[PDB]
Amino acid sequence: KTKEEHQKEVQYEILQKTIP
Amino acid sequence: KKMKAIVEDFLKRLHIFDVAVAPDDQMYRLRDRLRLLPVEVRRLDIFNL
Amino acid sequence: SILKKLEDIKPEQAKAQTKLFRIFEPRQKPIYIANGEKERRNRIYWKLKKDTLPDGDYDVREYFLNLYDQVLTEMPDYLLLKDMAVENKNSRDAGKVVDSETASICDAIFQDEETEGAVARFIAEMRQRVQADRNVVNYPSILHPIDYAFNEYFLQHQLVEPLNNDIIFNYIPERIRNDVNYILNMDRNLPSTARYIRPNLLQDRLNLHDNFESLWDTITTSNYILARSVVPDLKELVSTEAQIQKMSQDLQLEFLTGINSQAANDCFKTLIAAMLSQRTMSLDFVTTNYMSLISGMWLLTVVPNDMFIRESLVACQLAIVNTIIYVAFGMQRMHYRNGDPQTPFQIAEQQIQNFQVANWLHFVNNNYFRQVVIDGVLNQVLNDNIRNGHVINQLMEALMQLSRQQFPTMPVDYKRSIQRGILLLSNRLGQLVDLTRLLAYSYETLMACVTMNMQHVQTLTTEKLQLTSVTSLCMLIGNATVIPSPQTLFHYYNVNVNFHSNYNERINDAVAIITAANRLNLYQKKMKAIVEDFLKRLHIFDVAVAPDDQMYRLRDRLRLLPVEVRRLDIFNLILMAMDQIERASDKIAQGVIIAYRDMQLERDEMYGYVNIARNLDGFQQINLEELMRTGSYAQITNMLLNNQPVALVGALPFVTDSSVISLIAILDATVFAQIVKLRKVDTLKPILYKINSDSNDFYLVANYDWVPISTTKVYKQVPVQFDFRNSMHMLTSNLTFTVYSDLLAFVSADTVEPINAVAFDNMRIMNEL
Amino acid sequence: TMSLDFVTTNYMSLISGMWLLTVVPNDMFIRESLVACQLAIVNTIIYVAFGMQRMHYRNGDPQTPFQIAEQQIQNFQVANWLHFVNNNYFRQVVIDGVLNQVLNDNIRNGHVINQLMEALMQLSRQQFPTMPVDYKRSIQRGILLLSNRLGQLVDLTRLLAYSYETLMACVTMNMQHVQTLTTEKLQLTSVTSLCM
Amino acid sequence: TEAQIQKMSQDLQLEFLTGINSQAANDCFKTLIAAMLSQR
Amino acid sequence: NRLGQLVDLTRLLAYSYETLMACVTMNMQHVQTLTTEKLQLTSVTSLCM
Repeated sequence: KTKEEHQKEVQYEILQKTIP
Repeated sequence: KKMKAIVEDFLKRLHIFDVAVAPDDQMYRLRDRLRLLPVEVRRLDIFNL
Repeated sequence: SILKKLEDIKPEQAKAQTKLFRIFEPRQKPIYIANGEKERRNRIYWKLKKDTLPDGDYDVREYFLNLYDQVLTEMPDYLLLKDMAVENKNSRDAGKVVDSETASICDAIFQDEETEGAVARFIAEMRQRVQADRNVVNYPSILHPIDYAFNEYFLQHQLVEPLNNDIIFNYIPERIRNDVNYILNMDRNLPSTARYIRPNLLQDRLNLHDNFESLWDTITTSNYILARSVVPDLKELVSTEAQIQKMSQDLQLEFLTGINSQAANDCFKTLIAAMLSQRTMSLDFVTTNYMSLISGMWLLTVVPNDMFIRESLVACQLAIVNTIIYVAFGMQRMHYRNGDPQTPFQIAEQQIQNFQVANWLHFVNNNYFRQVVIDGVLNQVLNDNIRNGHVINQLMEALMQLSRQQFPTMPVDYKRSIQRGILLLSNRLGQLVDLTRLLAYSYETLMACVTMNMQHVQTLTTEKLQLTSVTSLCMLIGNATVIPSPQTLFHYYNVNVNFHSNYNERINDAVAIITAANRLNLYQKKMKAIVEDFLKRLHIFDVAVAPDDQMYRLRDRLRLLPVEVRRLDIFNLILMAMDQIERASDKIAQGVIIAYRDMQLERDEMYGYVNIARNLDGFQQINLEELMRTGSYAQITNMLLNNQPVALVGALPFVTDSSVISLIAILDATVFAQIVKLRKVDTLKPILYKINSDSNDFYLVANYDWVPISTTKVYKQVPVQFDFRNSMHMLTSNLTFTVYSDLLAFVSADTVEPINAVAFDNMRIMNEL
Repeated sequence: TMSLDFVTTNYMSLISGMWLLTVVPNDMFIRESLVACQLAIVNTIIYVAFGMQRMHYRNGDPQTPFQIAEQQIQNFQVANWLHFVNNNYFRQVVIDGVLNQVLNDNIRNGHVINQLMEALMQLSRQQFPTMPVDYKRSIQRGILLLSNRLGQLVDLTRLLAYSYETLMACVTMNMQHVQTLTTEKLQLTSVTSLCM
Repeated sequence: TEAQIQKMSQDLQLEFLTGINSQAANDCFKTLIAAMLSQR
Repeated sequence: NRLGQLVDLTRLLAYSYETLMACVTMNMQHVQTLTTEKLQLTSVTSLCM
């Protein structure tokens, strides 16, 4: 699950890098 | 006069944003929105003078 | 072991093109007048950026194949145009350009005192125009027409696709959303401008399910390992010691070996995984263990025949029939020869008279799978009488009849032991019903999460499974239901789709390379290397095991499949313009023409006085490739000895000589003696005449004003002139879009209450309240 | 925009989410949370109690599952409550040239809580067929627990309405209504804590 | 040779196949061609 | 599963036989003889595979 959480954090960080 | 710099200053002076993250296409859309608005009379008259 | 190998697959990386793929770049060269003097103003023409082409037409074709491979490997998937932008210092409208080298070219042209002002003003007028209301931008670029065509083709076939929440909601396979026992949830929105990549969902085209059992068995083993990793464990098992003592009391002894929780878990996982991946299994049991026989009989009642090796099935059927069935009614025991097409159960069905037992045997005989196509994926589904678990009753009734007959021609103790075994199995009817329904639902739900075609073909490696674990599972199952965890299911689905996409991508790459190689008339390339690269890149094999013969058979199998459209058009474009790329090189020529007649030379605005023959009409064409390939020298030697016109076509390195002394003293034809003397044309080096003012020997052609006359010409084409107004283009792209990968991490699912689970028929899964 | 986070094994979470959906208009959330909560609630309480097959459903239909529930159940109390929740949306009004989104009057005075309590009490004495013993007993006793707080729930919801009115009065800039990228995590357990 | 031996052993499902080496293959090939030539 | 390799092997054998037999001067009859040469079947399998 830890790897899954890391992947989801990566995806949400990619999304968040488009929000000021 | 690169309108991107002016829009950057405008966004940064709202105190609730972060310019270094904004996307360029949305910036261009905002610029095109700004291009078509009529300016308030005081500043227009100052420019005329 | 192999679990890491099959679980460490990440989606194939989408390359981000940092700069446009360049083959041609501008170069500034001097020019001469028709008389042969410097013009004191240089002009810029086109030259290849890379000049590593070796001599020999076969090596030329090899270089072309390598170039195609490099282009396809460096393919851009999503092409950003805002990242590749350097501000031009000379655009008086403060524009921006596509590449840094484009900026360097613009600066060079803008600052050259020998150039006019119209081109400079055109340079200064370059500016990008952005139209964000339709999500389109325009950029300026300078390229050779081949490069511009390639860039346009890359631009207009991007793999992105608009993304919306409902699209991901529909990205899950249908047989998961449609069911009620699983519920999906999101926690974030998606913008209207974001894009993602669709994987490839095309079925097998190598027919690895037929006549390729080695790799097929390897893949089946890998998927079986994965399924064993994914299938959920069991929870709330009855205490082993209490069950053991209760069974011991029920049997009245004054057998039970091999009953542990680990055995039940391993049996459950192995059975489900083998069913899922179509990996056949073999059984093994002591023939004198009646309870093992009855547990195996139940196992054959649920699982169909086709998933069992003929040896194990025959042994199990023989033991069952000749230890219970004919023993019941006291008929002569059957001698089923090992190897008859008939099965022992079929003969028993054709023999016995009683109703229920014959009906149950008939059911277990012909119970085959059904092939059903759902959502473009082929699957194997059990008969509907097995999922609702009613057939188990049709089992038990028959077993109940087995408790009524007197068992003639047998001692009382044997009958007592058999009755004890059948009673112990009978009293657990509800447990068996719940276990069978759970197995059916779990198999359906899990198997609905695979996206590759499956076939029911026995493979070489066979799974080992003892029946004692099956007996333990049938005696130890309890009340708590087991539903696969959504996180594990999604992880398994992600791994499977990643594997399928990798397989399809490698298949397409190999097909494209082989098609190009066979269409470029390549025949001196050992093709096992490409197959080895493919197998290695699949990332499950070791090329140290599979030999070359299977590689060649796979190549022959693979040639048939038509290639994908994009790669086919890429090859068509790269082949249609082959000659222009090959001839424009300044390191190799295209042949030598010999006439032994006084002929004049040509005048060009890039070489001055050069010996060039634009066409080859009016002569005999001899192929240098064939000359080297077959080793013959008959026709050429006889043609040259008698001093008759000849023409040779092929790749040859050139030596440049710029001395009028060499022009007057004929030395451009004395490089043919070695062909006769050495009888080898690998190092044929024709001499390229060239006369101009740079060589400090042009005063001869000026004082006496004579027209140079030679006896040889070199098959070379003057490079095309460069015009800035034509290479200019307005590339089209998208403004900005965030590429998304690993999409399923954005959806979370909650398990339903284990008690309230519903399998398929609007009813609870387990019911032993 | 509020995302809904829950653990489905806690049926009391969905029971409290019933009140949450009744009070807050469904257009304030994202579609994923709404469809998930509706499917869970419908396939764990009501349709379980009324002897009907679990609601086969497909994500992305133009109609929310609650509409299908409304046009499939002929028990007047719960059907009326489901209809009220179905057509509960933010009301578009203009005050002094300022655009605002305000709640309906019926919830504002604290009256829908009586309807919810009556529907829950109707579900309490229901037969609840084809369900195990302890699960059904726990479900109906939790439903009784939430029903037994009628006056306090009425006071809480109308206090929320009054606070919303007072705070929204001083808002100067208009507020549109459109879905957005990010959301705020709402704790279902915290909602149950506030309700109880 | 080792890989081919492994593959043949796996495929034949052995519970014989010994005496398989490149030297033996070369000797057999030479023997066959020579016998066909000299009419042995 | 070794079709192409077997084809190449057999026709290579045929070509080698042709080339070697070309230079034979004395004629060859055909009649059975006393002795023979031991051909290893396992070696034949090795060459085939």
